Amino acid sequence: KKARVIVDKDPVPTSFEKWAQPGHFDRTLARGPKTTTWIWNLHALAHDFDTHTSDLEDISRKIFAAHFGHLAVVTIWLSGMIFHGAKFSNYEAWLSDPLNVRPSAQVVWPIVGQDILNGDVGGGFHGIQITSGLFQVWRGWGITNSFQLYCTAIGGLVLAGLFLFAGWFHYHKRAPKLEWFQNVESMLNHHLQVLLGCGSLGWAGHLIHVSAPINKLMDAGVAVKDIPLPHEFILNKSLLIDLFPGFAAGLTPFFTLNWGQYADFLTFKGGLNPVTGGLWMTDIAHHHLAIAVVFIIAGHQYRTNWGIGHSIKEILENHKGPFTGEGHKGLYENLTTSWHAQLATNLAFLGSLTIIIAHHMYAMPPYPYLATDYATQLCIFTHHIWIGGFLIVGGAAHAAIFMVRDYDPVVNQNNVLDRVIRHRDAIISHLNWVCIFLGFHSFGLYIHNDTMRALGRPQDMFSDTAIQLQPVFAQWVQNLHTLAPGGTAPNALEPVSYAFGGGVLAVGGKVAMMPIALGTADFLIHHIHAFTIHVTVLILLKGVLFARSSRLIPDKANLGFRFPCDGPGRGGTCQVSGWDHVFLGLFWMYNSLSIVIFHFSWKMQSDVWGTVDAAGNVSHITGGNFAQSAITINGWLRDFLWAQASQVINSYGSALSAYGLMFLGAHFVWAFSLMFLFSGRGYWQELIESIVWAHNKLKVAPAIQPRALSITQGRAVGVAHYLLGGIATTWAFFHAHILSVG
Amino acid sequence: ASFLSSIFVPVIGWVVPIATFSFLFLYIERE
Amino acid sequence: PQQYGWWAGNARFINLSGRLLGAHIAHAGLIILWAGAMTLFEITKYNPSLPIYEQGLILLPHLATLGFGIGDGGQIIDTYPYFVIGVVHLVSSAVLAAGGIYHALLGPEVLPENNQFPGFFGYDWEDEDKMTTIIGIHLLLLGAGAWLLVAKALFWGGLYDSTVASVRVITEPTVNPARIFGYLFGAFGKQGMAAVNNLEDVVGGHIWVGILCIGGGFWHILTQPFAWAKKVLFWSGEAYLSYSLAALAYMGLLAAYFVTVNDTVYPTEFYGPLGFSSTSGVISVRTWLATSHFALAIVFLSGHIWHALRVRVLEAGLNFEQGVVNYLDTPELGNLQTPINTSDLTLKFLVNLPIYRPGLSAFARGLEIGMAHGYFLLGPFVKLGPLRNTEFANQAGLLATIGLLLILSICLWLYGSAWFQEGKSPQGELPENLKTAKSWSEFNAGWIVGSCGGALFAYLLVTNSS
Amino acid sequence: VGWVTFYWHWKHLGIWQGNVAQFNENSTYLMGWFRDYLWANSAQLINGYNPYGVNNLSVWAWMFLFGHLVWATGFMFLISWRGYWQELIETLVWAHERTPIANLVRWKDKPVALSIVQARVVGLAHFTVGYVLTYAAFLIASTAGKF
Ligand code: CLA
Ligand code: CLA
Ligand code: CLA
Ligand SMILES: CC1=C(/C=C/C(C)=C/C=C/C(C)=C/C=C/C=C(C)/C=C/C=C(C)/C=C/C2=C(C)CCCC2(C)C)C(C)(C)CCC1
Ligand SMILES: CC1=C(/C=C/C(C)=C/C=C/C(C)=C/C=C/C=C(C)/C=C/C=C(C)/C=C/C2=C(C)CCCC2(C)C)C(C)(C)CCC1
Ligand SMILES: CC1=C(C/C=C(\C)CCC[C@H](C)CCC[C@H](C)CCCC(C)C)C(=O)c2ccccc2C1=O
Ligand code: SF4
Repeated sequence: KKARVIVDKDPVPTSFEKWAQPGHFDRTLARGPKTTTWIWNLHALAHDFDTHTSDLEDISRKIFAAHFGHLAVVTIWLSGMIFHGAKFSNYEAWLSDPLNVRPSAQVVWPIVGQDILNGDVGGGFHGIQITSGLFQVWRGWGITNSFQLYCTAIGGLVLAGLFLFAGWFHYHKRAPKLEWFQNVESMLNHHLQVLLGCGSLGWAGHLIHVSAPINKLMDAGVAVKDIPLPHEFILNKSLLIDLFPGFAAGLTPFFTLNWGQYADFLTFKGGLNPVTGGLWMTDIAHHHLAIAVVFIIAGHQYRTNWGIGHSIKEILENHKGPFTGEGHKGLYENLTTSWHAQLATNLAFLGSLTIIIAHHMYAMPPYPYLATDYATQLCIFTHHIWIGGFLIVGGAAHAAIFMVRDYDPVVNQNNVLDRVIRHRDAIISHLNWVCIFLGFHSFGLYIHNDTMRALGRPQDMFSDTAIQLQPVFAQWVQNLHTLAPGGTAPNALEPVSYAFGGGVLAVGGKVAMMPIALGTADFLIHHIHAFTIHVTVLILLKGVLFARSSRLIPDKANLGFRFPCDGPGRGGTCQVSGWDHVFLGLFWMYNSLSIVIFHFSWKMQSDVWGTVDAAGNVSHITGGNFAQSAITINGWLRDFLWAQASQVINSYGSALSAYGLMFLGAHFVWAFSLMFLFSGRGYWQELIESIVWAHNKLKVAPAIQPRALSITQGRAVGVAHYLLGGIATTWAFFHAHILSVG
Repeated sequence: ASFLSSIFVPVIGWVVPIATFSFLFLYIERE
Repeated sequence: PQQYGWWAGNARFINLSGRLLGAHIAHAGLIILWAGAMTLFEITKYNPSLPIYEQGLILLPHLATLGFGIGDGGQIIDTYPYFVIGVVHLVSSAVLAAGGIYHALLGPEVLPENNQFPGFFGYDWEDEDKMTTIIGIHLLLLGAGAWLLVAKALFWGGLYDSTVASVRVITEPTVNPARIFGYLFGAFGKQGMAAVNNLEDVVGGHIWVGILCIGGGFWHILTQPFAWAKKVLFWSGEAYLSYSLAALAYMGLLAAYFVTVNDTVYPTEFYGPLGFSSTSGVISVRTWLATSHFALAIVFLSGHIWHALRVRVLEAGLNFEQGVVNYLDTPELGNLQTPINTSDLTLKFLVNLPIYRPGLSAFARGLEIGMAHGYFLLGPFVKLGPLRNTEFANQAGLLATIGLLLILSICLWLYGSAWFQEGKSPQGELPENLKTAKSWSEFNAGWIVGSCGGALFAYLLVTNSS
Repeated sequence: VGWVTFYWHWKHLGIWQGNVAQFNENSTYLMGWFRDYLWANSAQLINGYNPYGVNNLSVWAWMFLFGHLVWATGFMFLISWRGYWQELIETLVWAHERTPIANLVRWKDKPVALSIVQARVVGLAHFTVGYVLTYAAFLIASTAGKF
């Protein structure tokens, strides 16, 4: 049927009544607290909308309104970052001197001696040095003064206001019906063509008209005050012609397919701008133009109201083959009747995308004066890897929640989903094996090496100077990408990244990017990554495939998604639920990504980053110790953790002291987590009994009876403090180190 | 006498474990 | 026929002989057109100043190596031989084009089978004799073609030689079998058949190939296929196509390796420097030929697999609707039927392993298993041990191997001792003759003797690599 | 006993080096312990072996890492509980039975995940063994290194 706007008017009357009725949304919670378990359950169930109401339409409306809420808080945050840039930063000083001045946009108040944290960051400014790369973003945007940031910040607060109103309006006042929400073809069309396509075209516009000219003048060493305001490039064409002659041709070459007339401001240079060590704005312009066209074309695929276009259901139903029975039949119903099926997908692939972004942004630094800002480089890579890893585990969680709650046998009979359930023992047994194989033939090589080195047998080690394990395939791919410009990418001048090959590119004294040579230490660490990813997948996939049932618990779907166990019987059934697989996958996600960011940190500091002599000799931050040290655990303990922790532990009485405190604080929160993970509810409830006795004895026993946390909450609190403590430790470590050496 | 190390350490390392694990395996599986 | 859609439209005349014939002559014509027309295309833009390898001319190098209008130092002096060759193909294309369109739709849909001379050309996919005779008939013309190259190399001028950079006439061809077939056994170099470094071995090779093809030519036309061939191969029309695709894929990779490493049969003055080389930004002819025919070999291997797997599915009596994944006739059993665990190849192979093979005594099973495992277990101990880079590398490795095999012999004795406890037979998929305590002792005795022997044999071969 | 032995050792290290000041001024904040005791006195221990060669503390350097490994292994048994493992072992039992040559051999005792109590025993053992060997290595290497 036809995609159309159809809403109910005034579905939910706006009133503070329910604000004064905590747990109104759940029938069980509505009765009120009897024990302290109620207080936890309130927060635990708050956003679990499927348990509020059965009605999919009411759930869809709650989700749509909540999203306007989350867009509002993210816009408040982004507006705040830009406002702090406008008011409490050395952005204007940093523009004048990017190489010397250190980016800072957080000033601490003088109280209890914490003003020490306002260090000398350059540009006659005292504040906390920021590692979020906002200054490099704003320079890329072509922002050259505090007033432009103020305008952008205020604009953001108005957009955050609009997003709040939208969320209130689209819930309380004009709530779309389920019909509206289930127009997946129209949504994909509008999100591909407008959100991504027109967003990318719009941005190409800004790049071509504002960013490229302003950045070109700044790279030509023109003073920030002397550079014309971005509107002067539109109003005064002559200024723009002088930088990019192609604008002389006007818009006729676009309409007459004489596109070579724009070859000066729409380039395919490759490599990096040698002044800034970032990607060329003219390459970025052409990228966003090319992206925009491909998206606007792509988003005319799905049939809406005019017959032309694909129906996704028919595409899915037609993709079946002799191994997969009914193939992708019934998956359209899964993805259009379950929000959890969509959230699973979108978290899995947005998480995977965020990790791709992490890799692509370090190797091809897109912003001016990012590549040489080693603190920003390390921090944005690590940040986006972490966000990626959490989102992926979220994908798996909501995949398991779908399997328990929203999976229908009738819809999903002899389809790809049904058939994976029927060989899940074959999937998990094989994945179990490949995990053990990778574990032995990746980690076991480190243990072999540690032992050989310890026994004074370096000739018997797995190393470049001993038994070599050269990553020949990755080495071969690096070569192909290095030979690409002029060859298999004829109209490229440089490679996409200097990481693949070409020359050392240097900005100031420092290496922006150079070839990242792969050897035995790179082969070993890559097979550690493969191992730690395959084990995380084993846990999460086992979680999703065995969420509904197993050979142990046939009726696991009836027990639900999040239950602690089915009792000490059958030998003991602790942590069989899909929730408990997510819990265990988080530790393995944490273990996996920890080694990824450690790999990145050490490899970049030893083999890429460093100073460049006038002659052209590169002196690396840790002097290429990775090749010989990163092949033993002792080498990681000594030359990475021990060596590079010197800055964080020696930070007291300086501007980095905060990272020293965060480092210990995080070690504490991590250790605190072991209380929750190693212990059980039974002990704590019995201890609370005695404490409750003493409160009873003095007539201070609370009406809301104290209870030990639930078995599940114990685990949830455990893994929360473990991840917080562990990640925060590395965060403090990375900052204190890279803000000293980088 | 130092040569005894070349006899005893391999015996305690291999012969004794094999003999002990072989017997204990045959004992725990005896019906 | 009618079940196939337009996309798979050429599959409609698998069982129709006339259309299938008409298609083959038509595609022959297309290859001839290209060969002829692109020869003229390359002649039209030959600059005699610049080298051939960095112009992007592919066929003129192939005509150049045969020694068609070249002086001294591999210099193209006359281009009339390239023109006469170009036009000969280009006209032959038009004759084969005519033959193609006739047999396509104007001719009969099925070639008739009868005792008359037109009846001979008619064939059926089931009658194995007629295809075997066709194999031999076209083999005589492969032999003929190889002898025509020899005649060109010996009598009609000769072939270009990169040693002296001149078109020398060949007089003394290498008719030594030990030398020519040595290339197949990797005797004269690591590169094998692509390690030829003189025209004397090239002409000698094409003599041997010539007589083998003609010899096989007479064999196949005068002999029907024996009972062992009747069982091991598939006999549908698509089975023959899948075999031919496997050959084409092998030949494509062979030539792709040849052009990459070999410089004698592909002179550097015509094709360019060895490996993958680009002069002044321009990619060399060698790189184009090497990388294209490598990619086409990977594609034609994908073609073999596709057409071979389709034959194997159809001959098993399975359709592509119900698929290739079934249940064990008792659905509530654990395993599923898959082409990995239930395929006739898998079952025949597993059944015929010494552990399961009928008519082997308990000892003979152990002995064969021992010999196999004992043999391969030497490698790791010899080549990666602590004494690997000493004179005692092989001896150390052998003592290690014997060591491991003795612990594995104890493991067997323990396993047997645990299970064989007065009557109660061991669980697991055993053969009927390993379900007694004495049979298991014989099996362990077999393993020991076999494994020690297998190790000793590998050691004798490793230490006598000379 | 960690707090007791750390205290005993760091106070004595100061007394033995004739540098009681170090303990006296730095022991009042936990960064002092972290830096001046753990970090500072790990220096020689972790160089027991390195790319440049080995010394007599190589065995303590290796035992130090062994302790760290055995401790960490204990966390597995203490954090991940039985139901996860019993469901995993069920698939391994399936795979063995269905593997064509391996299914020749059969277990006498049915493979099962360790009991709830056994896991706490095994977990606590790995944790303890890890704790003792890690500190024994550090205590001996750091003192014997200086003296
Ligand atoms: C250092 C700490 C540690 C170690 C060593 C392990 C080890 C393992 N975990 Mg565990 N895990 C841990 C912490 C650890 N975990 C923690 C803290 C948690 C709580 C979140 C978990 C939760 C968990 C889950 C949820 C899962 C695992 C799984 C695994 C196994 C993965 C397969 C593999 O790599 O086998 C290879 C073995 C190793 C890498 C261990 C070291 C091997 C040495 C170097 C070789 C042997 C030397 C020698 C022969 C020793 C014997 C000789 C001697 C007797 C004389 C592996 C046995 C997974 C699994 O079982 O799938 C297969 C799985 O799904 N773990
Ligand atoms: C506890 C005592 C112990 C002792 C005494 C040994 C002794 C040895 N081991 Mg070590 N090893 C041990 C425990 C022990 N192992 C444990 C627990 C592990 C697991 C962590 C290992 C893991 C290990 C590896 C991975 C390797 C060794 C190797 C060696 C040999 C190295 C010497 C050499 O270079 O000459 C060369 C010596 C030989 C080539 C072998 C000599 C003859 C053998 C020992 C027996 C011959 C048959 C015997 C008469 C009867 C059957 C065997 C048995 C039932 C006695 C040496 C024999 C290396 C080796 O050479 O393996 C074979 C080797 O690669 N060991
Ligand atoms: C876990 C991975 C791992 C690997 C790959 C190695 C590898 C090695 N070790 Mg080290 N080692 C390790 C962990 C590892 N180690 C650990 C955890 C320790 C304890 C700290 C040691 C302690 C140690 C010592 C003390 C010594 C070694 C030595 C060695 C070398 C010789 C060992 C040997 O001869 O075994 C022989 C191996 C086999 C017989 C098994 C081979 C497995 C085959 C190839 C699998 C084939 C499967 C096949 C492909 C699939 C089916 C085929 C199909 C056709 C059916 C070798 C390079 C020795 C050396 O001298 O160093 C150079 C040595 O003295 N290791
Ligand atoms: C940063 C920020 C901000 C801002 C932003 C902005 C300012 C934006 C804008 C945007 C824009 C400003 C965009 C636009 C765009 C546009 C477009 C997208 C267009 C398109 C067009 C087209 C598509 C065309 C078509 C056509 C026609 C019409 C005719 C002819 C043909 C053609 C086809 C050419 C704020 C404040 C919010 C806050 C936060 C941050
Ligand atoms: C690829 C493939 C395959 C294959 C592979 C393999 C398996 C390999 C290996 C191989 C091997 C594994 C081989 C072996 C061999 C062995 C031998 C060759 C032996 C020998 C022995 C001997 C001869 C001995 C002798 C003796 C004795 C017994 C006793 C006394 C002394 C003496 C010395 C006399 C299969 C079929 C699976 C499947 C399909 C695919
Ligand atoms: C320590 C621990 C407890 C005990 C912890 C409990 C009961 C949490 C209680 C802590 C909160 C912070 C109490 C908050 C009480 C009041 C709300 C505070 C009011 C005063 C403020 C306004 C300042 C468990 O219940 C438990 C359960 C299952 C597995 C492991 C464990 C576990 O390790
Ligand atoms: S120990 Fe806890 S999780 Fe395990 S069975 Fe008992 S109550 Fe359930």
